[PDB]
Amino acid sequence: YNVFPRTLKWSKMNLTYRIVNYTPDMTHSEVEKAFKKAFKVWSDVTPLNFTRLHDGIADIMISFGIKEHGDFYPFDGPSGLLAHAFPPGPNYGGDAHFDDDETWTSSSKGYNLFLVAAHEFGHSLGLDHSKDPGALMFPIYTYTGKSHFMLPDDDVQGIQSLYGPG
Amino acid sequence: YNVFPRTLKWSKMNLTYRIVNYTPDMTHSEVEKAFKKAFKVWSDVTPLNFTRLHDGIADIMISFGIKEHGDFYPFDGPSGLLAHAFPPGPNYGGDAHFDDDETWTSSSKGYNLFLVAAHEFGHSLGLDHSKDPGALMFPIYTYTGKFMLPDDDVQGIQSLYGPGDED
Ligand SMILES: O=C(NCc1ccncc1)c1ccc(Oc2ccc(C#C[C@]3(O)CN4CCC3CC4)cc2)cc1
Ligand SMILES: O=C(NCc1ccncc1)c1ccc(Oc2ccc(C#C[C@]3(O)CN4CCC3CC4)cc2)cc1
Ligand SMILES: [Ca+2]
Ligand SMILES: [Ca+2]
Ligand SMILES: [Ca+2]
Ligand SMILES: [Ca+2]
Ligand code: NA
Ligand code: NA
Ligand code: NA
Ligand SMILES: [Zn+2]
Ligand SMILES: [Zn+2]
Ligand SMILES: [Zn+2]
Ligand SMILES: [Zn+2]
Repeated sequence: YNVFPRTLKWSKMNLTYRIVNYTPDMTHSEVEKAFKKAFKVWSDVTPLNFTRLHDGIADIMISFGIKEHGDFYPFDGPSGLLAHAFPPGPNYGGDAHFDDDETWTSSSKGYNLFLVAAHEFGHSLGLDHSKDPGALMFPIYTYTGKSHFMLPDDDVQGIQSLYGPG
Repeated sequence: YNVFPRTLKWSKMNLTYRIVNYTPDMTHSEVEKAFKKAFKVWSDVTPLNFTRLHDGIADIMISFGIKEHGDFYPFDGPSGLLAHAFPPGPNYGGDAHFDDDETWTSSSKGYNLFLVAAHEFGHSLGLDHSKDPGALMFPIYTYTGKFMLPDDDVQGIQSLYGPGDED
């Protein structure tokens, strides 16, 4: 017999990403900084390293789209679903899509891209939703307004259960 | 926290299904009986339970269609691909599609819906094709009209969901 094998975790520590396209709502620089800081969330507590590619295939392909955008998990216009990401593996595995019918921001007027991205990359790296209301992996958006981010312990313990500390 | 499981499987044992539309070839009652029996192939050897929903959103949406029918697995007319079903997951995951350019039957003629649906629902539950020519998950159609799930499929499905009541 055969089952559909999943990859619990990436079998390599060095991962690439590519920003395929960009939201209208933020400058290229603000989007780049939001994603780089979202990766640093997980690279700071694990041996994972993340490198940006500008062209060609990367492990984590990042894009903005609306409605039906090429994977038959369509977005739903403003609100509701904000973004989704696929667990580790080849092709669509690791990839992260953000609903460009939301308003993305570097601050608070809209959904903070960094926070949402750091959440989605937890999925890309093999975390499902937490039931802990204080977790980054909790499936509800909250914005504290604090200038500094600290990864909650629940997410630290979940990511390290896969990859260990750095 | 929660990690994703090692195999694509359902994280709940109570699943729902919806017959979204029906083939011209058979009565609604014949179709319902075929799918109900096809689900019993798998519930009989696991702790899984299946409940029919008449509308709205079920875990396993079942539909009949031809050619391009809204995914990356378009059908291809008579024979060839007979049906397909997505592995467990949200949205289209679990769903089962049957090519209505085939002739579906409740007998030995054309393709027996019960048999093909029992195969497809293996996929809906997380089994891929088997290499064993004796298996239900073998990707070549064979009619039988006696039903015992072959051992390869039993071991496959129980590796994911356990045996349920060993009865
Ligand atoms: O799409 C989403 N939800 C709706 C949905 C509807 C249907 N299916 C799936 C999801 C969704 C929601 C939220 C998403 O990302 C996020 C999830 C959690 C947070 C958070 C948080 C904090 O509480 C705020 N501080 C203190 C502790 C943590 C971290 C910093 C931020 C974004 C990402 C996606
Ligand atoms: O579409 C199909 N194959 C062609 C194809 C597949 C994938 N990509 C392209 C084409 C296809 C073929 C068969 C399908 O369902 C079936 C697969 C196997 C069987 C069987 C069988 C038996 O030997 C007969 N008895 C005794 C032992 C077992 C179980 C009961 C029945 C239906 C379902 C789909
Ligand atoms: Ca990928
Ligand atoms: Ca949305
Ligand atoms: Ca066909
Ligand atoms: Ca489904
Ligand atoms: Na937008
Ligand atoms: Na399949
Ligand atoms: Na038909
Ligand atoms: Zn998508
Ligand atoms: Zn999420
Ligand atoms: Zn289909
Ligand atoms: Zn098959």
